[PDB]
Amino acid sequence: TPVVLATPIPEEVQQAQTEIKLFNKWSFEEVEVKDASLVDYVQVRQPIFVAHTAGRYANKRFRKAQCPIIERLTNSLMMNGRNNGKKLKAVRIIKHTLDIINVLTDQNPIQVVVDAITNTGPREDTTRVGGGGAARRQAVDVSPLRRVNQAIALLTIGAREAAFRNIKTIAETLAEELINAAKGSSTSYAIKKKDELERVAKSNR
Amino acid sequence: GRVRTKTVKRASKALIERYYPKLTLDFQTNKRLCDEIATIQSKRLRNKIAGYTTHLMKRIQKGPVRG
Amino acid sequence: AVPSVQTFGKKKSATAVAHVKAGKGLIKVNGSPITLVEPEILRFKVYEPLLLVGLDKFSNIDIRVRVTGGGHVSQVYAIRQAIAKGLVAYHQKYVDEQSKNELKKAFTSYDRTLLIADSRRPEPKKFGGKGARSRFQKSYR
Amino acid sequence: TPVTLAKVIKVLGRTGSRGGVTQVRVEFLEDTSRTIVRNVKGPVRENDILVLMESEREARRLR
Amino acid sequence: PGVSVRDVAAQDFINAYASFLQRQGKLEVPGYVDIVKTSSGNEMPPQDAEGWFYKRAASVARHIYMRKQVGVGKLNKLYGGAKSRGVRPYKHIDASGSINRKVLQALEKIGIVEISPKGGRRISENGQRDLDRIAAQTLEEDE
Amino acid sequence: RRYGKGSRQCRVCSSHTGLIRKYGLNICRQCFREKANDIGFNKFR
Amino acid sequence: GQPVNDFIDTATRHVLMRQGVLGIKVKIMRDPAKSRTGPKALPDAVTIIEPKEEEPILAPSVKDY
Amino acid sequence: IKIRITLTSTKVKQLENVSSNIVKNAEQHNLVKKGPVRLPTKVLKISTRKTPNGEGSKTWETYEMRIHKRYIDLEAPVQIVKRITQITIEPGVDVEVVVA
RNA sequence: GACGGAGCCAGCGAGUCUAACCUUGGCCGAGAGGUCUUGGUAAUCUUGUGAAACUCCGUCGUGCUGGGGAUAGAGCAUUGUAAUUAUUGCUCUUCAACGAGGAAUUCCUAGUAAGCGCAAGUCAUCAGCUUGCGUUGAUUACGUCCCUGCCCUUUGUACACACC
RNA sequence: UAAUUGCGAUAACGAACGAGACCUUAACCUACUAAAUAGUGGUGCUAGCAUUUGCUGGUUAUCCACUUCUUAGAGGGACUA
RNA sequence: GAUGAUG
Repeated sequence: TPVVLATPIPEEVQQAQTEIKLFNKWSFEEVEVKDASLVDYVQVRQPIFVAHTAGRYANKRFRKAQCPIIERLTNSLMMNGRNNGKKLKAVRIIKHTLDIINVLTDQNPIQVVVDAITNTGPREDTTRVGGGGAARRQAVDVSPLRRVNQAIALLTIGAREAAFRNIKTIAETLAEELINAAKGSSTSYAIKKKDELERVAKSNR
Repeated sequence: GRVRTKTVKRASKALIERYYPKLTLDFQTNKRLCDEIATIQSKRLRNKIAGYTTHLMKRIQKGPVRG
Repeated sequence: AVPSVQTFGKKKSATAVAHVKAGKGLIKVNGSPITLVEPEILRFKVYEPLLLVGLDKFSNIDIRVRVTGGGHVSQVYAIRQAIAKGLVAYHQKYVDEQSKNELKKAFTSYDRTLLIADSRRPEPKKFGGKGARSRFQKSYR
Repeated sequence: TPVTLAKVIKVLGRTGSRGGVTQVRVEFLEDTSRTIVRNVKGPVRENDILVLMESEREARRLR
Repeated sequence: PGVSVRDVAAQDFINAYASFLQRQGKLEVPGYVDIVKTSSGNEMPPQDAEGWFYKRAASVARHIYMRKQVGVGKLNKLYGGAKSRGVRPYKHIDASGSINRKVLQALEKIGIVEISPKGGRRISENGQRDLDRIAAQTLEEDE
Repeated sequence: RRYGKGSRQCRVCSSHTGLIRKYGLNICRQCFREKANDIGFNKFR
Repeated sequence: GQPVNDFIDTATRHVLMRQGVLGIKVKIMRDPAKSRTGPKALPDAVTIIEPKEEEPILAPSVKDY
Repeated sequence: IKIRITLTSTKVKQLENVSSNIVKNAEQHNLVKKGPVRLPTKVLKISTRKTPNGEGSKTWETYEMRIHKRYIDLEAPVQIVKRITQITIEPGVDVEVVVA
């Protein structure tokens, strides 16, 4: 039975006393994505509450792998300058977007994020190689960590460009971007760009 | 970098050739001896001098060291 | 005298002085219930110490905090750390050791900031720029 | 087309004119005891699992 | 148990009290409410031309409660804002003295506030009764 | 005379330009640097 | 370093000649061993007390009182 | 007779010799006092360009002077205050005394 | 995101002799500002410097539009002997360029970049400047000698004003 | 190695300036010496809401005690142990 | 083992 205190503490919050859920709603106990090359670089094994941690992840090379992927998605929305900082908006925008996803699909909203990321990381990329000034591209592979880093970039960049001069609010454009990407649908801006990079990478082998 | 300078290498060297019996393999004790054995002008330098001496006692334990 | 204890926590310029004494579970921040903390979104940060251990541990104690300095975000980090430290200092003085160790294990395993302050502090600005490491634009023609 | 997976078992030092590439030795998860030398674009360590689009290529080097 | 004003969110309390004063109709409205704008920093007059004044009175009544004494100056600071200034950047600009003065004069007449030594106003005995009765009403309406 | 640049002058070289008035020193910037050690203004950080 | 403000005294003067002015700058480094107030030597000097010779024992003995 | 003894200087070591002399002098007479209340140090600043003519890379310099005010409260007869005001003259320290 | 009401939090500093300085509080005015008092030669007063971004609730609804406020007209005030070639501040009217920017090019590796303002210098008056201060706080390397340059050795030289 | 920083090699041996040391400033101390011109608690007087010994407040001419938060003086601490 | 005159 819920504890009674001099200062009342609602029962809905007291339910979390036996398990931690993000934003008090979404759970972490069933989220796993099959791409075996990224299980060590998507952090969904430590539940958190508010997607606002203030962690010190910049001091060492690979520490950013242990940051929960929900906050690393949150962190990428504070861009295009005017919105640098202003992290609270990011915590709220992720809240609306997740609620929307579970309305539109009836699947765990976090699972959508992990699926979309694992379907967007480009496997093959290219670099400039030459000598004296003449430059031609070369085919190379792409590391696990970088597939996540570039995956999130494409997702938030696509959502942000849509929200510009468009009636749909930011929370939605990211919601439809995430739904499509996990669906492996060419309508998504993220998947369009994954295929374009891979196609150029194959022509330059 | 963690490369000591000659004012530390030589000061520790002088201590071992004159006070081997009293030094130990422990920083804290060696910290207090250097106060009773040598006149040093700072807490920072005194820590460094004693730290190297501990390091040299460890070397001498495994076998003699040139110099 | 009534059993009591004092602790505090910090982040940037925020400081929260938490006073604890045996009681009936009162928990209050700046004279208002914990429930009314603002900004709203970060409220579960203030709740975090209570959940990670269990509300049972708080039924026999009264906690009153008062926070000053800093900004709207750093304060919430001061508050949660004052609550975490206060509870472990109360078990330090009036309850056995085995309980103190277990409680510190729950907090440490989750978020070190609940017990140990953040070491980061700002760097001074330097002349020739707008900030610590930024510099004014340079021109050659 | 299919994809094949291998596992990094050593890092052989940076490559590329500007240093943006890394040379790696991989170890196929299936039919192990086959190892190829190839290049990577971002940060890479030991034990990382890579997704090679094609298998039979081996990478040039500065030496 | 009992109740104090500090036990209810600021937004909930201010909305509840502004409605109450509007209904009773015993608070003086200075008459030029429909013309002026609450601070020089603003560029348009308040939207709720009906009940913006009773809303300001609801806030200031609580603000005295929390603190010991205040004044026209403290309230110019409290409700001040960021001027635009167009091409040139922003700067803090104090609020309108006339409004924040005639709200303080009005409050005493209805009996919520009294002057105090050291200068500035002070919550009176009557004011505490008025603000706490309503407080219990807002909490009771949590349904 | 009651105000302005010309109402003031460095107490050492009567220069109108650069005068520093904080703490009522009333010495020009070039003269402050020379005399700082004697006035008691040292350079630390 | 700090020793400059501890152990150095300086002076700069002008001299008038028919060719034109010329300057003289003097610097004197006081010996730190003679310092009446302040540090007695440079920050980086270390000296050690010479141990006293000790001879071993013959056989344990006790002294009564 | 109640007194306040405010001390000030720009060099702590001297300020400490005079102040510590005050407490030891009074405590051998077993007077009642409030120990030396050390007020926050106040630091002055003057930031100016190094160049005297206005050419070269823009470089600035900062200076500082420090003040170390103290004050001590005493309760003693008149015959002893007369000499308390006359003891402890030390260059670099300014002393002021307020009665009642 | 603009606008209108509420929420409501810093630190570094400064302040009256051959003298008027920082200014609370009451009253008057829409505003600017006026007026009678008061505290401070300062961990005491101004000063919790109740600062801005921020959060909450509403008005607006992809429209050169309630984005932007340049350019002009009309009145009301402050500082100064004296402002017209409007010092600045307030009020209503006017409501242009600008729809994310060609070749080029600058700064930056964490409480850092970037966003937001406050004190000081200048000052009778006027920050779009500078020196500091805090507040909110990411992405991306943990490498290389391709470009631009630095340090050490070897080697060639008809250079010495020294590869201009 | 950040370093003409060291290990060493060795027709050179032993020295001097530079770097480091040094000084300022920022981060810790429930340890020392204190402090209404800083704070906290208790008691007097006291408003408001409940009332079982409660919650939030006011009172600078009411007093007492104390030093976690605040100021410093003097120290401790990191040396890659 | 692209191009790279001049004062």
